[PDB]
Amino acid sequence: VNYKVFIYDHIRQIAIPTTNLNSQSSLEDIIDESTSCQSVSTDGSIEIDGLTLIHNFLSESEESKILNMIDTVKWAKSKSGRRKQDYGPKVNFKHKKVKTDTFVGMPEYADMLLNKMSEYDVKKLGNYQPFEMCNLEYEEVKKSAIEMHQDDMWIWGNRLISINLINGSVMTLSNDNKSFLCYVHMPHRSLLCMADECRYDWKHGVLAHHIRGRRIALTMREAAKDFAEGGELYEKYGAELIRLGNIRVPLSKT
Repeated sequence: VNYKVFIYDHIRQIAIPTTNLNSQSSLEDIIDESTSCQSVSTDGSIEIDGLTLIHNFLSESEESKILNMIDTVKWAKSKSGRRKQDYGPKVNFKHKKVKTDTFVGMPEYADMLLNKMSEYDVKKLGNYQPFEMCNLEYEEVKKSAIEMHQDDMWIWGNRLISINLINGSVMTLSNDNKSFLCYVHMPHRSLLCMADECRYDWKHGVLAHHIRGRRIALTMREAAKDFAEGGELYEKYGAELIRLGNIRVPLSKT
């Protein structure tokens, strides 16, 4: 609460400070601020490192094909009212232990999604090797939410990709040391990449009140430098994870 609040201007990729917004601010006010911020001046602006939001990343046709494949696959129970579908290794983060027995491969839609990411930006989202692609489902009735946190950096890489599917939401990012809080409004069919400062310096979260109806987030993760070639864990675990990630599970009826 005792922190500066900023709203993200996608057009200029800068965060503009506001006293109108607050910790408990409603989703509607944040969407309203996102439109109002473009008018506001650059004074107090911060630049987020590695935060990229792509509007209209997925066409309605592309979303529909992916959603039919996702809903055809079974949904698994998760903490925080969320539900999860995982296409990645099972890892004990505490003991640094990885099991690849349950990893049969990446989902079929990954090939289409990855190619599109490279077409927009080979530098920003290209050269991506998938390690875990997890689809997470949030329902307002279940008050689904993800608590504020920074994802593991041991096996997961710098770039974190979330695509909002059935509906959009607001990402809450907190830099506790500098006492700065930013709200990023993620619209329907939007890709958010959190990396660099957002991945480590900032923490990522989605609040329960920012969830309206049902939303599915197509989370994608990449190989950590250690698991990749030139790393200690590549031979023991990484090489298999790269091959298994290359494999594509058939999820579409033709």
